[PDB]
Amino acid sequence: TWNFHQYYTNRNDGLMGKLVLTDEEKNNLKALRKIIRLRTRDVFEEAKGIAKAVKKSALTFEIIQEKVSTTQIKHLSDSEQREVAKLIYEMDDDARDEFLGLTPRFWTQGSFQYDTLNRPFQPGQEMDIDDGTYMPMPIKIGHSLLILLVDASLKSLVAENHGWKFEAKQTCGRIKIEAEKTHIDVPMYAIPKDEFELDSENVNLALREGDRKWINSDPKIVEDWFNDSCIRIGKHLRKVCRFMKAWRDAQWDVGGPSSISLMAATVNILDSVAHDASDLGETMKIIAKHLPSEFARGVESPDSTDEKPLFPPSYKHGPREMDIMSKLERLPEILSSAESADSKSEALKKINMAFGNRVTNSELIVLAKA
Ligand SMILES: Nc1nc2c(ncn2[C@@H]2O[C@H](COP(=O)(O)CP(=O)(O)OP(=O)(O)O)[C@@H](O)[C@H]2O)c(=O)[nH]1
Ligand SMILES: [Mg+2]
Ligand SMILES: [Mg+2]
Repeated sequence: TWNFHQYYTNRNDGLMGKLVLTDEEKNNLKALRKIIRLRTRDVFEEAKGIAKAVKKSALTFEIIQEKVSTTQIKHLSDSEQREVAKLIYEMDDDARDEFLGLTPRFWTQGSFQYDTLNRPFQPGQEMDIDDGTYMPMPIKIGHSLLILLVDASLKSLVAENHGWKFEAKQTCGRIKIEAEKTHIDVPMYAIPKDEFELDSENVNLALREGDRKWINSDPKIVEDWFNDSCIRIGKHLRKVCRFMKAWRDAQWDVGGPSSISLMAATVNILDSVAHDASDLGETMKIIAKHLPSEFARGVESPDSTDEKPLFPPSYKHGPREMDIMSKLERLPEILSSAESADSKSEALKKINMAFGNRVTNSELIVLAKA
């Protein structure tokens, strides 16, 4: 019988050592994020610079379009630029006044915010940094204008860098850097101006496509929920969540259960089942043992304003969810097979069936005390 605690927790050779980013990479992501923010604010200042000229005197739509064609907004399509000119020109004094006082704000969400960002494993997998852009508006400024300006910022940054690519997503604009295994998501929110924690009921997420242009979604709910869960459960929650995410990354090159569903399920389990934090191999064994049941009945979002769960119950499972249940069902067998191995190296080889050949030091495993 073996102990796998150091295998998990060692900050040099252990799984944690392989998953956590170095201060360098962390700073490279903060640098990329700062770049995106600076560009967004500059593009907004240029558009506001145009609109102030519109307010200061009647400017034909051609002139307004000539001014747009000289700003960073020139990195949009000709039709898109024309659209920006239209929306700026068709603004009534009121909306224009609310636009001239709009300075965008920024707040990061996701793994980079609550410290669960793993180093990617398989090719195609990249570091995900989600930096949300917030728009202090009353209650309103054009949804199309805002989306177009943030798109103009991102594309203006892509036009300055070899290897960068722009991708349009439903909830966000994205800048992809394949060569550096990195991508930055920029979701956009509308928030009450005067108020600007903050009343969730008014934090609206912008949608790119569909009949619905906005939907009430506050990321501070998930961030606070997970932080609270971390305080309540302990320091090991973040670790085992990192381990579960690494397992997901090792079993699927692309796809698998969402990180947030693994997080919610892991939290539920560590909230309802007794475990020992001084031994994360035992804890991981218990978690693996209880996860299939948690996913089978469905995983409800820690956000009650979500109509749909993070993972649906079994009677709705299709090929995808049945595949996820197959691997979730396969994990405990792997941890048990590794637990009862004949040698250190055999146990390593067996547990690396679950986390991949990332930990190579078999000396991190030890014989369990009596
Ligand atoms: N209320 C909800 N918010 C969500 C949901 N899915 C994602 N999000 C929000 O998007 C944020 C980031 O989403 P991601 O897909 O990148 C999950 P996360 O970054 O934590 O994991 P990794 O990026 O894979 O390391 C997350 O913190 C949430 O605030 C959801 O189903 N419900
Ligand atoms: Mg993220
Ligand atoms: Mg993302």
